[PDB]
Amino acid sequence: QHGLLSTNFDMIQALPLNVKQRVCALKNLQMKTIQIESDFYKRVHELEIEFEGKFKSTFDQRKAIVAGEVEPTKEQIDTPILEGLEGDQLAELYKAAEADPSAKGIKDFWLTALRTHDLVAEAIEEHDVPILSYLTDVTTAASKDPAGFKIEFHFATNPYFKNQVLTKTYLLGFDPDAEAPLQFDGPHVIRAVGDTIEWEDGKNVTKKAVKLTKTVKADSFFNFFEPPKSKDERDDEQAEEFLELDYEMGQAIRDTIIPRAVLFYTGELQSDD
Amino acid sequence: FQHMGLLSTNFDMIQALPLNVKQRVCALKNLQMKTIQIESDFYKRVHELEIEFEGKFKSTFDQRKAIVAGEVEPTKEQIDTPILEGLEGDQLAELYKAAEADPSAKGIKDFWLTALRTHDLVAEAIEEHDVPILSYLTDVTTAASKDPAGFKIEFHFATNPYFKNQVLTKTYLLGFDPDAEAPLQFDGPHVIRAVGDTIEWEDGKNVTKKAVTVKADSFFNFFEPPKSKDEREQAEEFLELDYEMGQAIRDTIIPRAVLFYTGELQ
Amino acid sequence: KESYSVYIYRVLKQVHPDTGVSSKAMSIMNSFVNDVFERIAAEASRLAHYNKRSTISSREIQTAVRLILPGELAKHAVSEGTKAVTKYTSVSRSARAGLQFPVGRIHRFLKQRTTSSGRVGATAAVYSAAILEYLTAEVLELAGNASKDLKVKRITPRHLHLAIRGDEELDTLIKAT
Repeated sequence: QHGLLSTNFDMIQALPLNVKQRVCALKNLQMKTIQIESDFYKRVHELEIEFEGKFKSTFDQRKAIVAGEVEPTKEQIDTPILEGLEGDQLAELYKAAEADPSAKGIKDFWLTALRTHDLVAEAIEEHDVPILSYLTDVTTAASKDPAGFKIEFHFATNPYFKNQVLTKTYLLGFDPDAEAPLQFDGPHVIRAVGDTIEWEDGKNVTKKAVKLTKTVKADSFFNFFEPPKSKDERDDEQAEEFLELDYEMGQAIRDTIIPRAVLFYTGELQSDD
Repeated sequence: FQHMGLLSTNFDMIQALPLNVKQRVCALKNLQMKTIQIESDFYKRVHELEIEFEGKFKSTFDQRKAIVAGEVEPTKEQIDTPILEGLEGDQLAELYKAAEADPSAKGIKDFWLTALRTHDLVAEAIEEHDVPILSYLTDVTTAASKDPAGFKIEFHFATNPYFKNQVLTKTYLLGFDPDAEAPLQFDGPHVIRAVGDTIEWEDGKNVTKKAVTVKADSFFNFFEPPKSKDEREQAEEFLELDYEMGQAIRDTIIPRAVLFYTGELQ
Repeated sequence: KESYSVYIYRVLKQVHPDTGVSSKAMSIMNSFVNDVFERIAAEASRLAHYNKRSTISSREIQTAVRLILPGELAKHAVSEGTKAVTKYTSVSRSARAGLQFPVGRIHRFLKQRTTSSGRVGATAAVYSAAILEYLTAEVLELAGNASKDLKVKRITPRHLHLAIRGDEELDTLIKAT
């Protein structure tokens, strides 16, 4: 959405006044259409909430397989590890490394899934990798009041921090923004709220000192849990583009990675762009 | 989705996994098929919601049609809405004073033509000899059905020297289930079939035809869509391109047509 | 390490449509592409320090190439990179440049592996993609010709070793990295 830089400005400006007013009426009607879209999006939010219970079983079973708490059934073992393999190929793959009982579960599942998504891969630094190795599950749930959703990262006991769950929460507006009504294209983020990470000594990879000596932000995935402030409490459009980037990463994790985690583990979902 | 497993981003990691761990991964592939089936049911539910909201959207669209066809005059509220956003009182006042009212001008000439040509993809399908025909377009509407599953787009034409039809209709039959031969690639409804409409061209007017008679480039080839498998790989890529153009018009252009008219959407 | 396997396969299928490649050879090719790209980008960043605003364009890459690609390889890589930047400044960014290798993915791998506040231009990603695609292409043809010389339709690491040794500049490059 966009001032005078509208693609067809010259045509609009050259329009008779009585036609310009019909076009104004269409702008009014477009605001009404947008309000209906708003209500539609609220219905979809409730559908996602309703379907959390339907997804829950497959997600818990994935958690159990990954944590080694349950073993595969023969039906699952007969599911090909990768699709699109010649028959000798699948058999050689299954014969390229012998079983190892010392190996519980699927080491580094969520770390590999997260780093295989291109957008999330851009936020993971080398010093984040061993911390994310302790990630045992990633979960999401949505709410209606207050409206939005949360992502929760469940960490096994680890030398980096004491938290068992790190939580990111997004508060969304589903109503047309009043600051720009015609710019509506779905729920927009009002607020991002993170979690205080209780770092062990010497482990806070998100913070560095420079020399007066000042503490500054270091690059780390874990800045996901110190999200930018909004005008509510806030450059001015830097923490605003930062907030969009943080919300876009939220959406990737909620919409794409959590429902399709194993396809990112294998790398069977790719992007050329 | 990568159908050649040897091209998987993390293939070598997979290949090196102990067999018992590979089998845990196989269990995850199985569970992912179950997840995808539930996702399918979610998309079916979203489709029913789209249908349910048609009565509320249709009213705003009918009023827009009436405005464009000159059948009703703007109300006082509608006139007090700015023609463009991000315009001041002074720029806005100059804009309204840049051309005087003209009673010979009924409605909004070339509304749908301009909105369609401002979308980059649909503009790539409009040829120069298509422009005067699309000038006769008075409405574009879409509606969805549940059985058989899919949607249609209807192009409503005023009386015109190019063809006799008042409405040209495009229909898409969509599959809402994962292919069981390849379940893991499901990411929503996929197109089974596109069905067009026979255009009753007046003599000498069929811009989809040229003498060199063979097929010409024309937006109106939208209404003789590629056949799908049973009625014959490049025709599947052409069919996908046709469905994406359908989606552009249905999902994007029709709900926000005036914003394409103005050029405020880029 | 990123993975270029799909792009490597597409390049293979251009220069040897009938010919395949094994997992071991594909792994090696991925190492080759990443190990060259990291050298090229290591020079681009240090060159961009001598640029007041940390800007990176096709020049920093055209110079990193000369610093690294031996003799005739550099001449051909630079020629390909300029022809591609021409095609780009005039569908996707890679098709715009006439390439199979990923322009946008490499644009991003260029911000992360080089400057931060400055500006890395799209022509730099176009140039880098053409360099990598050209080098990949030469190696794949040489090994594919070789695998056809042995009446086999599948490049293996052995054919790779043969194509690399029977060309002095490729040999040098591999050893150097």
